[PDB]
Amino acid sequence: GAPATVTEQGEDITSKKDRGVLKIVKRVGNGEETPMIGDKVYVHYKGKLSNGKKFDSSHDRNEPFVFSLGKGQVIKAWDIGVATMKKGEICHLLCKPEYAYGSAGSLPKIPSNATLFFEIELLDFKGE
Ligand SMILES: NC(=O)c1cccnc1
Ligand SMILES: NC(=O)c1cccnc1
Ligand SMILES: [Cl-]
Ligand code: NA
Ligand code: NA
Repeated sequence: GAPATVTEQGEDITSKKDRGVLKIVKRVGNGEETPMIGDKVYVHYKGKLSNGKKFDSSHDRNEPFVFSLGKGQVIKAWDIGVATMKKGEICHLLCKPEYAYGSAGSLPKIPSNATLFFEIELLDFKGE
């Protein structure tokens, strides 16, 4: 399925080239521009654990998730992955725990040492 495919066929987007975040572009976005550090970014996403369970979805909330890019307000994989995206792009990200929640995990649903799968849509970005 999609998690296996990004695991086996994804592109390493890390600056360390440590395989910690792998990406596949699913829907090509618009233009060439990617967001700027500090921009307000608006995303829709769904996240799955490696046991197949969905642990989060903004679609199910009927509102996007908003954060300031490159500030550590989200897991490292999202700061580095969203920075690669164009407006309107949809990608898959396969994130090792060192770029996610590490040994701590995150209650209620994310265990220790978890590799995570996300589908992310970059809806918009704006400098404030
Ligand atoms: N910390 C995070 O990366 C995050 C992203 C979306 C929802 N909750 C947490
Ligand atoms: N974060 C990146 O890899 C990147 C590269 C070029 C332009 N925008 C983002
Ligand atoms: Cl799938
Ligand atoms: Na595929
Ligand atoms: Na891109």
